[PDB]
Amino acid sequence: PPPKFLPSEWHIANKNHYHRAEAQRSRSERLVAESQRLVDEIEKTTR
Amino acid sequence: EATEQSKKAAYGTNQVQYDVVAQMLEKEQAERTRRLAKKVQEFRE
Amino acid sequence: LPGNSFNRNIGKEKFHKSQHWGFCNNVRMLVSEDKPGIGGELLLGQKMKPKYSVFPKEMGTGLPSWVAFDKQVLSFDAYLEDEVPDKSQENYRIRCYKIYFYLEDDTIQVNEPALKNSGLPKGIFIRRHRISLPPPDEDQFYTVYHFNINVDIVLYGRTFKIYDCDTFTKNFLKKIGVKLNPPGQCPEDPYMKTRR
Amino acid sequence: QRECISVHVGQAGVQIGNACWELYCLEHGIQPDGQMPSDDSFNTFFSETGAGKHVPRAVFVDLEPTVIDEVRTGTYRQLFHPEQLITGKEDAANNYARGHYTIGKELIDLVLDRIRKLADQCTGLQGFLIFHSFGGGTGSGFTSLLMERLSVDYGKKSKLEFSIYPAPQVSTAVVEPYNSILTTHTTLEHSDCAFMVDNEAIYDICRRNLDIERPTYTNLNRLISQIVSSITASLRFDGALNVDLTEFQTNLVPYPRIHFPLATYAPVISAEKAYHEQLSVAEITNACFEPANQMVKCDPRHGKYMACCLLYRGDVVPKDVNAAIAAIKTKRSIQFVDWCPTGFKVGINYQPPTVVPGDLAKVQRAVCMLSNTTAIAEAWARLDHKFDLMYAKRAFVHWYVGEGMEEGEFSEAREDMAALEKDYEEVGMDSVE
Amino acid sequence: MREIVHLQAGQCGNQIGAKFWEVISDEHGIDPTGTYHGDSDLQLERINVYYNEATGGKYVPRAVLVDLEPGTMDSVRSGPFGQIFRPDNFVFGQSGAGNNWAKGHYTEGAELVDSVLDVVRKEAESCDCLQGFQLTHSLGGGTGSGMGTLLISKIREEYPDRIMNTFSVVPSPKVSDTVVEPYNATLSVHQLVENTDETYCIDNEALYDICFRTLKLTTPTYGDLNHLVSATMSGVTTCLRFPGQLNADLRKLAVNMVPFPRLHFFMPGFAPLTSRGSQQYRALTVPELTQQMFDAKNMMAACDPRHGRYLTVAAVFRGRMSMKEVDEQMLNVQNKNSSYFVEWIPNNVKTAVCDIPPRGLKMSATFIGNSTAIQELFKRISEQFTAMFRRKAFLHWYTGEGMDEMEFTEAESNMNDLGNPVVTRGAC
Amino acid sequence: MREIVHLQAGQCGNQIGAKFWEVISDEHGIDPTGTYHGDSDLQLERINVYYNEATGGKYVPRAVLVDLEPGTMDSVRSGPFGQIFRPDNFVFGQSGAGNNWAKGHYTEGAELVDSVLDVVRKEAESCDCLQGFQLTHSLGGGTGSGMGTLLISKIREEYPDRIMNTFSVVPSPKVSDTVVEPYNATLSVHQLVENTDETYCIDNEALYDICFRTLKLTTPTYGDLNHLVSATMSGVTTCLRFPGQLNADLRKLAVNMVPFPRLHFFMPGFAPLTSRGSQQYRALTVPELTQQMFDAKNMMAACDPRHGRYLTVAAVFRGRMSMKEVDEQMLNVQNKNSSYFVEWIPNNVKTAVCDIPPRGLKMSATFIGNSTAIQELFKRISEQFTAMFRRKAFLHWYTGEGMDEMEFTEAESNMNDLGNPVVTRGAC
Amino acid sequence: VSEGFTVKAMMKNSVVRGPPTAGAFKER
Amino acid sequence: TRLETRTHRPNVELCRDVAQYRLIKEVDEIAYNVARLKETLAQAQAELKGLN
Ligand SMILES: Nc1nc2c(ncn2[C@@H]2O[C@H](COP(=O)(O)OP(=O)(O)OP(=O)(O)O)[C@@H](O)[C@H]2O)c(=O)[nH]1
Ligand SMILES: Nc1nc2c(ncn2[C@@H]2O[C@H](COP(=O)(O)OP(=O)(O)O)[C@@H](O)[C@H]2O)c(=O)[nH]1
Ligand SMILES: Nc1nc2c(ncn2[C@@H]2O[C@H](COP(=O)(O)OP(=O)(O)O)[C@@H](O)[C@H]2O)c(=O)[nH]1
Repeated sequence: PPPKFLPSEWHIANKNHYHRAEAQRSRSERLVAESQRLVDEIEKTTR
Repeated sequence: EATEQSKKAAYGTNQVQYDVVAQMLEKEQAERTRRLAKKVQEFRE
Repeated sequence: LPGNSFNRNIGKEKFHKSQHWGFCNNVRMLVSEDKPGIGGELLLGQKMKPKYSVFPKEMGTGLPSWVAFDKQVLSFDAYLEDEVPDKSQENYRIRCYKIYFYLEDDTIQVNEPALKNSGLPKGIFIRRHRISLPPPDEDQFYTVYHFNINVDIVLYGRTFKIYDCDTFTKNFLKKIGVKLNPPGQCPEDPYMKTRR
Repeated sequence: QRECISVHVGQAGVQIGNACWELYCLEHGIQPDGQMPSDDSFNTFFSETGAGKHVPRAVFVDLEPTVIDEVRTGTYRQLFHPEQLITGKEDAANNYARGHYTIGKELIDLVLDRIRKLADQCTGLQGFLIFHSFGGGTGSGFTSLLMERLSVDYGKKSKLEFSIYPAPQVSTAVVEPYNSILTTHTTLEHSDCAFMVDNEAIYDICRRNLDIERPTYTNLNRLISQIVSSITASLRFDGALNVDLTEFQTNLVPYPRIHFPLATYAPVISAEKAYHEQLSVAEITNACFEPANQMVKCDPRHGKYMACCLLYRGDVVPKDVNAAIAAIKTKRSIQFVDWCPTGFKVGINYQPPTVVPGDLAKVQRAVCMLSNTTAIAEAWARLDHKFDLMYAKRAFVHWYVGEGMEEGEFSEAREDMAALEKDYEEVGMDSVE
Repeated sequence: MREIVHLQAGQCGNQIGAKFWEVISDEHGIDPTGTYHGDSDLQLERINVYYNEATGGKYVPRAVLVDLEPGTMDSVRSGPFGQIFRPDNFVFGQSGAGNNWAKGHYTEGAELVDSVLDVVRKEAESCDCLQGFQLTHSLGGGTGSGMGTLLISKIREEYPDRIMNTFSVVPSPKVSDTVVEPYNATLSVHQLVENTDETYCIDNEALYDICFRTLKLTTPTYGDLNHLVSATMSGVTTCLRFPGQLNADLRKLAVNMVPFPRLHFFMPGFAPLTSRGSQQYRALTVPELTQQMFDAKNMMAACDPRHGRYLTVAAVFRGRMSMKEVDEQMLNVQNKNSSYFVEWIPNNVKTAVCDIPPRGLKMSATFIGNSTAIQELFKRISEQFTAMFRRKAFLHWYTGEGMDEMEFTEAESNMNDLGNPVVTRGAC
Repeated sequence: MREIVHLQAGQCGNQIGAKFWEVISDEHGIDPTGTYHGDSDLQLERINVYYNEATGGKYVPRAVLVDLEPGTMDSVRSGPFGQIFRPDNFVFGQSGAGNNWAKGHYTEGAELVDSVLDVVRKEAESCDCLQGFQLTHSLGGGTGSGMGTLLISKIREEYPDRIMNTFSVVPSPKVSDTVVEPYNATLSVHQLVENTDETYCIDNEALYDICFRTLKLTTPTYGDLNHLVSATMSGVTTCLRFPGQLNADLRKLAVNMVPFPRLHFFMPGFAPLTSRGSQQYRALTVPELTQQMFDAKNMMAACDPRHGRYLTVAAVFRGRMSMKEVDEQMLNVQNKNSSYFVEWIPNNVKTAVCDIPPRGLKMSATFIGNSTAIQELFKRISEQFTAMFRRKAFLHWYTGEGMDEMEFTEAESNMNDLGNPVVTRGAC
Repeated sequence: VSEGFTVKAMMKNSVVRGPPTAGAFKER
Repeated sequence: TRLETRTHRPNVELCRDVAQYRLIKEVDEIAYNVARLKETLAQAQAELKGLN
């Protein structure tokens, strides 16, 4: 069978999943803002 | 002779411009160092 | 303008030096060409960073690709066409191919599977090597991201049309996070239809 | 092309070394395990394997498990190659002899084999940075056997040694006097530039500057580590006037025998205090000459300097130095031997000193000086007297004469050491001609 | 078509020549990548003195980098103008000099000098009319003292009729950066006397005193110091790269400033230098330019010209200037300071003007001086050398590497002999 | 029309020819599929010298692939430009040479050679006016030695007046991969004497030296070594593949380079060779190309040309270039190094020029050299052969597969027989 | 003195070394 | 299309006016901006893979 884990590793794994999802979403909103900036800047400079 | 006067004028104005640029940039480096020191101080607290 | 005293100081805290000048095999060269300057800054010139694959935190224990990403390949199936008087059988073939992506060193391979009454050159179609991209951009290589269900992969002037991979490739690509396309069926070869 | 094999021989060597690597590993980003998280500067102290494991270029060596059996089950249990740490079974029991003529001839071969391996895996060795401990068996005996062999096998190749010289009033072992005179009698012709440090002085500095009124040994090694990070820096980081290992000799060791430079760091202030100090290039240069920041108990004002090597690191403009060194040269409490018209070997690496989460404060500028002051003679004198106070009533000699050494050496040793004593006095004498 | 091969030895030579190539690429219009983005065709007309042409129109410097330790090679590459240099011209070894003239002249320097000479010959026969070699090195220390003198000796034996220039950073009178630099300076000057045609003795403290008393900086860099060196380096070889009236190249300076073959040790000077406050208190003209030229604070060597009569002075001006002011000012200096110019050489001052001023400046001028006052530098080197060589300190590592007592004896005798013409010409 | 049939023997010849066909397909515009996607019509102007026509307007190489083991055929087919050959031409046998010249000449090679000559006959009859055959093989080892000599003998018997260009990989002194390399080379040079019209000796140690000292790589492979072979293999035959002033095909090179019928062993050379980092910093011209050809490091054989006088020299240039400069450089080489060229052949240098350069370059210059210095190679194989043959080790396979001791003795005596005239032409 | 086909050969008055003698007309 | 139409000017009238270099820099600027869009799109695609 898969190894019998410990109660310490359970909370650590849950917290690490929480942190990874949150960090991916943070970088995601960062690229959303940068995409808006790029589209607006290039539209104005083209005009 | 007027063009010559004008030429010297150009040269001198340009030299004074260089000097003022240098002085202002230095004032900047002066502030930069104070900040670096105060930032170092931040790591000591 | 550069005179005898016109300069600035820097506020950096990183001053690493890279050994851009060394020896290997008892001759004097540049050793490498892709090492940064002082502080890790890239020199004017060189601008490259991904190169090889950039695999996510799956098996991210620090072990390299040739240990953690051991004998696990990604399989695919494809087909092609051409016409030159020394064949398999007939016009308009759907010659089936098995494409493998070997993960330990980012290479690919194309192989010839078995057909019943078929006098093909049988075996290896493309030897294991790191095949470049179709050339708008002939300096990057094939990472794992340029592989999917029901796509066109250009290898050496041949557009392999990949339709169904296999179970391990579906699981691995689903883990890597690419949305796999719905599967398609290879059109039937007319001589295989007449033989079957 | 700039690589340096570091041999740590003895509890001290390992404990001092186990504090130099914490630093070398942060000064280069190499994580505890050995996988640089997420460029080639590490090639002076760390080798790169295929897996990407930045493996250290060292050979931690001791003749008793304990000491090294803690670097093999600590936070660095996966950085050191299991074969780099070469331990034994029975310690040399504070007997220079046992660790040179008895239990030493058992490990010397394997230690030398790993140094051969380490060497090949290098394109240009700058030298071997050793870390002994004049006092115990290994630190005395093994270090001697190494020096000798590490001098034949690998010739010229610098062998800069770092030694924990005995103290002027403390001292742990009773047989210390003997071991020390013996290791100098056998490593005065097979070294190159033996740097020196005494625990009493680093202890004092830790009370007069860091405020630690109860300093231990780890508050000490950390400083010896920042001293080495200075010596070996122009080979890893960038700077104006660089200084490679081969230069710390042809500039600090005047006459052959006088290869015993002292050592002293500069900004050893402690957070709170630095708030009230400017820590300028002169406020650190002058400090290096102060007869208290000296890391060896010896007032250098009661002697005469022979060659100073000021190696600055951080924000240090070419001038500040020139101006400061000139100011020291005008002072009457800093006299120099006549045969040293020029007495300064300056070096200016730019990397600001690193800060291990521990004690010494984060500094924007720092200097480490190496002085071959003649005031080290009072040390050799005291040491010789204690060796004499005991070698009279042939004390603790059965122990050494039993393991193998011939009593003759005990005498021969003090004999030659007296010549070194005379050497110091003479180099100071001037010439009315 | 006169061309110059550049050579740089040691850390000091490497950084000085790196700043020199930056400054001369700014002057000629070459970007860090090597392409030509200039402003006038006068930059491209004589670009074939320091830059070999290549395919694609990129210009590669005609420089050979020599250093026993490949650390400053990495520093030069990681600097701004590191991609401009030829990758084959970096000649380096797997050893260290250790500030030892023995280890830079009688050791691994000898197994590396063959590769250096091969690179030098490859850059010297890819030519049509060679003029000279120029070498940047430090007089005190390793490598540049040892490999510099050995490379000068080998090149002088192979090419006996070409100008040899050496910009040598001499040791200081006050603060030493190398404990054995009296030994290094004596052993290097003994070679430099009967090898080279021009020697520029440059002192770090003198460049620094120019940097603060004249420029009023507050935190200089050795980059700034090598910029002050490189200004004179470019100003000497400017009439062969740019037009003007009374052009003068290296040999036309040499014939005028070398009266006797051993007395070719010069004091460089470059002085349109205005400070951050006194630039706008300035009335920049030829007379005050000559004043800052002949003031004994803009010397780049720590040797006071008032202590000894000038043997020869030359000045290469740059800029559109009337020559009546130039001629009258040099005559006025020679007349109003009579006790500083010897009378058996009437008009011992060479004047040469170019028409293209240094970028940013309207009228500039370099200054080169052969004087009786070069004797103090050699005397300080001699007295520190005899104070060390007296007790035979710091010498066992020269004899162990394989030198002899008689080489030190001959070098000291040669330099004390050289002290005799440079006192007899001051005493007529 | 002139055309050449390309034969590959053994694994070494197969990989060399695979790299050669990659190079030729890239030069002539053929994709890995086979379809012409080119840029200029000069690629299709003379494509029927190596490529048979088809229906569909895409072309098939005239290459016969001979091997005694059925794995290297699969490797070549699995290569990038591998599915371009005639599948009929894939001749192979279910056996193993085992690096046995006896097993490559007197057994299973002798039963595969009938089918080999059948496909050779078909390819030669599907032709207009045959120029000849070029065989790629390794001189030492099995298959390509035994098969090589057997095919050359049978083809020379069948076609007596057609050229034979054999590129043979000679075993190296420093390194080796087959014990019986002296045996195989000694047994093979005898048939290479009276059969082949141009034999080009390529040494792996010389390829090592060129790839590390000149090209300055870090990890070079057999692909790169065979590419260095293939560049010369294409530059020899480019004159009848592309137009040009002063062209010279294989016979117009053979008459000018073979003064006596056995002295046809050459040292090939390719010399626009530059390290990757220094490729942009080059100033590629005719004198620089001449320097790099005649320099004694770009030789692809382990024979230093300074050890013997040149009998004949061939220089086949590519690229738009001035013929005056070519005559300049050849005259200058002959005049400056006059003792290294024979005096009873006035102007012993033959020159050809082609217009189209290789893609990615501006001017090319391939080099062919028949010199006295091949005596070192031939004697070296002779002492290695006598060292292994005096005690008669590794000989029972040859004697059991059907040889006799006098055959080995005749082979060594005939390599001495070939060594003698090379000596007597170098010493008048 | 120049050895062979090196850069030292093609420079003004550059004397070149001759090739070594060979075994023809020589006793064995 | 503007540059292709201005190519067909007569003998003397075919000139290097101020708008010609402005049009060349326009073409280069549009290429640069388009390439920055493709870089941002590739980053967004790889990030969508990570979010999946
Ligand atoms: N920083 C630091 N220094 C230490 C440490 N441990 C020991 N030292 C030094 O080591 C000296 C005593 O150790 P050694 O003389 O080397 O003992 P030994 O050579 O192992 O001899 P044995 O007693 O036979 O094992 C002390 O005087 C200290 O100066 C430590 O943990 N940290
Ligand atoms: N002007 C200038 N002088 C320098 C520079 N770097 C070093 N120096 C001088 O060079 C001397 C030491 O150089 P040295 O040790 O002899 O270099 P080496 O030739 O490699 O041994 C010091 O006294 C410095 O003053 C620089 O960048 N510019
Ligand atoms: N240039 C080149 N030489 C090769 C290659 N592969 C092998 N060789 C050489 O061929 C030699 C032996 O080949 P050989 O035994 O004759 O192969 P065989 O003909 O199949 O028996 C080795 O010493 C190799 O150095 C290659 O790909 N290119």
